[PDB]
Amino acid sequence: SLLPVPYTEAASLSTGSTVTIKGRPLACFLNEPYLQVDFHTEMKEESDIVFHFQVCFGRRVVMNSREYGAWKQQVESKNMPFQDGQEFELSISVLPDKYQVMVNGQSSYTFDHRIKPEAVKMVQVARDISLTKFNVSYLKR
Repeated sequence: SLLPVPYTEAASLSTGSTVTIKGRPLACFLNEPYLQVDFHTEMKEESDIVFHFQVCFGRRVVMNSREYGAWKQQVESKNMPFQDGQEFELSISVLPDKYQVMVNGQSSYTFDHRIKPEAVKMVQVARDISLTKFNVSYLKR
């Protein structure tokens, strides 16, 4: 739709920051579209990933970090608040100890910090969605 996917934006995060995403899957859930949001330590896409969030719509969610080139311990969830064929609003809040992921206003996933959020320099949104809104909040010290 409005914003090109894969979408890449330089970013800084600390406690109280929020990344908000509005979009829509490009396929019905039977065809298993994916959505990926990655918080990178550098602008280059091969850089380390502080927080990797990957949805297989209708099936499962996986979260992980990539540290010095190597994926760490995968966290898997079968929580699936996304709705087949619907636009979604996704919010990722930086809390003191974890990321909190809200889907359409409802807390749906969390992920404890493995690397300080201050290491993030870039956010990338990719895979099988159209993206109409992307915002990183920058209001707090």
